[PDB]
Amino acid sequence: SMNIYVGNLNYRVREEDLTGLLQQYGAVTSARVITDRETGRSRGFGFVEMEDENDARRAIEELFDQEFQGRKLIVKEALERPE
Ligand SMILES: [Ca+2]
Repeated sequence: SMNIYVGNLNYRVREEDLTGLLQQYGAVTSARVITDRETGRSRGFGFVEMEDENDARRAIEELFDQEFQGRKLIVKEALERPE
């Protein structure tokens, strides 16, 4: 497994958009956009879990520094952490 941090996101980026992006490289088991507790609105970052570490590292290597919906991605291995 690998937990992937995705950040500097267009605030319109949804969980399904993150899954859509990362599932191109391998199986995705979880996708979460972190939101403001009161407004419920995206804070511009989230986490995607992929079942295969090798596919996750591949996704990070390909996606590094690419723009997504008008903003340069932050895409990096995250600390494995429960929700
Ligand atoms: Ca690990």
